[PDB]
Amino acid sequence: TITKTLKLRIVRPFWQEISEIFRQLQKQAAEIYNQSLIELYYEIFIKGKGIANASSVEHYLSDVCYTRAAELFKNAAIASGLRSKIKSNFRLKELKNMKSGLPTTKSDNFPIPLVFEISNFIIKIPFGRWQVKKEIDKYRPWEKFDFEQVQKSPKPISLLLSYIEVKRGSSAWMLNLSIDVPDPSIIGGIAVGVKSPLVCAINNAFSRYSISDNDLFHFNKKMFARRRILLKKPITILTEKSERFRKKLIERWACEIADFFIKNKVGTVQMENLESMKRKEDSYFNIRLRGFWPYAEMQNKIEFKLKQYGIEIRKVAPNNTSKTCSKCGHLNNYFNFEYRKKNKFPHFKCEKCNFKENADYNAALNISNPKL
Amino acid sequence: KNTITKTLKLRIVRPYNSAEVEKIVADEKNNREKIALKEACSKHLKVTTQVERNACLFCKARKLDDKFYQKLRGQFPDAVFWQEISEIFRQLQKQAAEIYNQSLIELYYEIFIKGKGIANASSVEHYLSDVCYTRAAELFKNAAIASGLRSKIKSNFRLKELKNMKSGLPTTKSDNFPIPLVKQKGGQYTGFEISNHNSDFIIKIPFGRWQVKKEIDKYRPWEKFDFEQVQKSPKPISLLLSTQRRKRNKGWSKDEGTEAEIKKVMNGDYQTSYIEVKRGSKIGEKSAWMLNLSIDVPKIDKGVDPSIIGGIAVGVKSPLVCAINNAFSRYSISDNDLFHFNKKMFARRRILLKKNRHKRAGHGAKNKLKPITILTEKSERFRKKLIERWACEIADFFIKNKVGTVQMENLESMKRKEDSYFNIRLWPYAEMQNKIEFKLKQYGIEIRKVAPNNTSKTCSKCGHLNNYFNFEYRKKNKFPHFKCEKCNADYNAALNISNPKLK
RNA sequence: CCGCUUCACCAUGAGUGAAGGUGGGCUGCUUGCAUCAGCCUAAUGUCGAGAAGUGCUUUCUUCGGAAAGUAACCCUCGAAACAAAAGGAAUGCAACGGAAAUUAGGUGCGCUUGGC
DNA sequence: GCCAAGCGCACCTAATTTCCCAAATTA
DNA sequence: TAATTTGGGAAATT
Ligand SMILES: [Zn+2]
Ligand SMILES: [Zn+2]
Ligand SMILES: [Zn+2]
Repeated sequence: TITKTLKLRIVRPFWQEISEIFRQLQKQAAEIYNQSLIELYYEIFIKGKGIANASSVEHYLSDVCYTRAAELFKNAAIASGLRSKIKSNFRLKELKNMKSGLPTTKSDNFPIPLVFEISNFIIKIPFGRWQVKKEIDKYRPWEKFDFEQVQKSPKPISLLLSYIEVKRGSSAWMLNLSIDVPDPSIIGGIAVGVKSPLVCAINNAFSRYSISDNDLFHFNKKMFARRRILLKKPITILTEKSERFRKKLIERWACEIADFFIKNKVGTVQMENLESMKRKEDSYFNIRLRGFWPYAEMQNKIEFKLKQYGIEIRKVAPNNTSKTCSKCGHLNNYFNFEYRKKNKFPHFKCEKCNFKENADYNAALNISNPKL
Repeated sequence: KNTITKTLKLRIVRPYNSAEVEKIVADEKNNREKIALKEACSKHLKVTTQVERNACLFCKARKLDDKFYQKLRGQFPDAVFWQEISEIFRQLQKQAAEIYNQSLIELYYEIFIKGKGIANASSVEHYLSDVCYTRAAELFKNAAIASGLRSKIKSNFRLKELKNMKSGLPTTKSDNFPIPLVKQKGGQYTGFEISNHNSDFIIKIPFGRWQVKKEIDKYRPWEKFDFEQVQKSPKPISLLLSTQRRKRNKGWSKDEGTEAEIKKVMNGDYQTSYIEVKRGSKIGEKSAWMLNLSIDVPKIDKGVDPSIIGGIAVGVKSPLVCAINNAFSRYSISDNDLFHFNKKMFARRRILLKKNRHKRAGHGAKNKLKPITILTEKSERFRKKLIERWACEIADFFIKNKVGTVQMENLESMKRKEDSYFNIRLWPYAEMQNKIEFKLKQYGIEIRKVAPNNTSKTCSKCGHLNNYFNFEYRKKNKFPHFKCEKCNADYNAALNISNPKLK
């Protein structure tokens, strides 16, 4: 069961009294925490024969740490959240490695623990009645206020914000709280691109995934180079190795496509048939890889992985993919591959509904249309 | 004082031995060169067609084989060879990091927890020696490693920052942590015994006998050896350090620079009192062991006047520009080598391997990033040497014109200028600024990192403070020449950093 | 083939002709850039061994947690590259202060809310 | 896919800081 | 003569 953490700014609650109280509880708790990890490490390792169990870490944390941070703060919530915060961070086996030392925080980025009442928003938290101390320590000049019990003098404080924590923002005071929290209709579309090998998209949604050819292009470069140099039989062996790389690459694109669909729940996905993305004339594969590629294996790996995640693959027809508009459907007859080559492969533009973006995602959304 | 500290980073060839064992090594090498004697290298033409040494046989003759080294491990059974030394240094690098961590913790505990925080900057000398030295001396039984660790801790333990909790107790998480080593120098003391037998750079590190552990741990096998105390029963380790490629460097026949510093440390003129040994790069299974000597060299003191005050400012056309209060002589750091570097750091941009998460996956994060990690190591060596070359240039300039104070734009002013060559067309300003500072130091020049006061706009001659030559205006014309309302851009910006008025 | 260089020429270029070329890396003994000799290169790859940790499954409770197991993990350690460890190994130009740590911000990925 | 906001985890990059001692005592 | 050990004593952020 997961923990959703909402963190919203205590802009108002008076004020400066609250800011000063927070600074002080931050510092005071950071002392207990750093000094408790240190006092504890010192007792197991640097004194106690270099051995102790979770038994002793328990005896110490329950006795020394909780009794200190409770006899000071007089607030069960702070002392208990803090007791947990040390227990968490004193990992006895991580330390028996001498793999590293101790997580010792600076008294700023250290969150105040706390453990409620809320209206629409005003948070409301049980806190002790603080009276200022009449004798201020010369050497500890940041601690001004001494707190009282939350049963004997409960002065519960409210905060108008725009397991509970309080902490600085990276001047203003964020308040976190964690809470405990535990589709065959939605249709998706995969279309072979011209700048991205395969771009997949969802109909009536805005979400997409585009497959980068960086890995593919870099490999292709190096392979051509070895060829050029070899042409002044190893070239046969380069062929077999090259095939092994392409085969594993297609598997990795199939995993990435399947993951992008399973994320958005997309339970039916459709993509143009073998002939329709073998002879597309504007496809990445034909205009970069000189129409030499294993299309069959690509579609077969994609469909096998996509059916191994419960998603159903439907094999549609193109119906003027590049040219037709996703959002309305007026063919921009000007948008010939020919038009696109003379330029530097620009975005789409439907002059009828006025919707300009990436012709590959356009094509993707043209596929994903159910009436195909 | 009148001096400046530097390292000399030096590669360990092989552990050196007795005069006996090294005599027999040498004489077998000449024995094989005499045995062997169509083509040759120059040394073996003077003893035909010239070939590169790699291809020569009267060089290739000498390299000794395990047959001899076994005949030697037989003859002289106490002599020291690479295996035992590499095992020892691997142990000492682990034990050192373990000590550095448990010592910072014991120190934190004895100052704040036990003490109750009643500590100033001099009781810290006390606590360091008591806690941290004593711990290291129980382990290593070798004052030099113990005293070396005292210092390597003292460097990272900040008492006022640690009391006001403006940071956390430092902890090292490193495979390759230096072994530090302190022998005292100056007065009746000399530092580490440097020798030069037949012009080779030998350093002798004080060490105690080592006997391999009977019952070795299963979980940490590296802890193999059990050091005697050096005062009790000593076995020193002498290292031969490589000075061959430097003996060819053309700087080896010069009065200033790294080659002359090495010649001085070998001659005995400079003494070393800190060495710091750590591994370089894996060669087979087995590594390159670097030894980083630390010397203090005097100031060069070629005539400079504090009367003449100079300026450095980050310029739009050229990445640094240099000026003098009232001379009219300038310098501009050309942007040619930086451009070659920018083309390269585009190639080394594995954004897919960084982000995909299907790639290089299921062996942990050290291997997920190996490709990227290896390119940043090679790239941050490019930038370093480039920055050094500029600082070299800048220094030469000021020295020519005889400047003694150089004011340079404060780190914030540059890092967030928003019209720097580094911002417009691209960076470490700590490193860039430090490397310039440190070069100038060496000759006598004094840097004072100064405040801007509307630098880019202010008239360098009459004093008018403009708002017309603002970034977007100049950007709009596209970085045009500079003129004033009351009477080059980069030159002006530098020459208003060269204003003694600023603070 | 080029999201390689240069010679150009056309309309910033994943344009067209001509010539060339790892267009990626490893060793050459401190480093960088360029050569050079030899090499690896499916390397933005492929995989091995492991259990410290995030998680997970099973139990146990004195309900904080504890003990087992798995092995998904930006989980842990590791894996290509000169010649025949011990100066066998270059040419040109340029440089050479290193180490440790802290702090900050950011990159990268997952989720809880919302939109384009 | 990006943006905004924050959390959790690990890595990367930049900036800063500090050390690289000296004296006295004991084998 | 070289290696080893010792050195001293509070005070913040908006
Ligand atoms: Zn339309
Ligand atoms: Zn020769
Ligand atoms: Zn003027």
